[PDB]
Amino acid sequence: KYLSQEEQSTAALTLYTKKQFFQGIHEVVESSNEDNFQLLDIQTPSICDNQ
Amino acid sequence: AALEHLAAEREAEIRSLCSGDGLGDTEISRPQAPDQSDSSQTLPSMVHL
Amino acid sequence: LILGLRRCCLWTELKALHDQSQELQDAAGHRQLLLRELQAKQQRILHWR
Repeated sequence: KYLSQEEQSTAALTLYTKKQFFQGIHEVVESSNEDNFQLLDIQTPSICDNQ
Repeated sequence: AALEHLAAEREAEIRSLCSGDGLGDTEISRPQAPDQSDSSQTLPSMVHL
Repeated sequence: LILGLRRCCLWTELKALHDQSQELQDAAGHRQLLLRELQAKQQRILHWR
């Protein structure tokens, strides 16, 4: 009666990720790569769909 | 019984943040902090600066 | 008359050159005072990672 409910509670904690984190991580965390954080050398091509 | 109640409390605590889609579904972008309005200055973009 | 005319040109022109050079150096100093926040925020992002 309890543990599966906790699993359902676990089923809550996953769903907030794919709703927002695997949106948000795919916004800033995925774009926090070291290839675009350098400064005064911006002639290097950034990782984007429109070069 | 109380552990079931607190597991439901934790599940509903996650569900409350999952229920953040109650805002207007018009051009859904910029996931912002809860009540992030005053610090959200209109910084000009790549072109506008 | 010619020598004094040239002297009065040169002294005030040198003063104006100092004024403009120091004004643009103050602009560059404000630029670097904005740049220190940039690098500090970069190390903050690295420590966040």
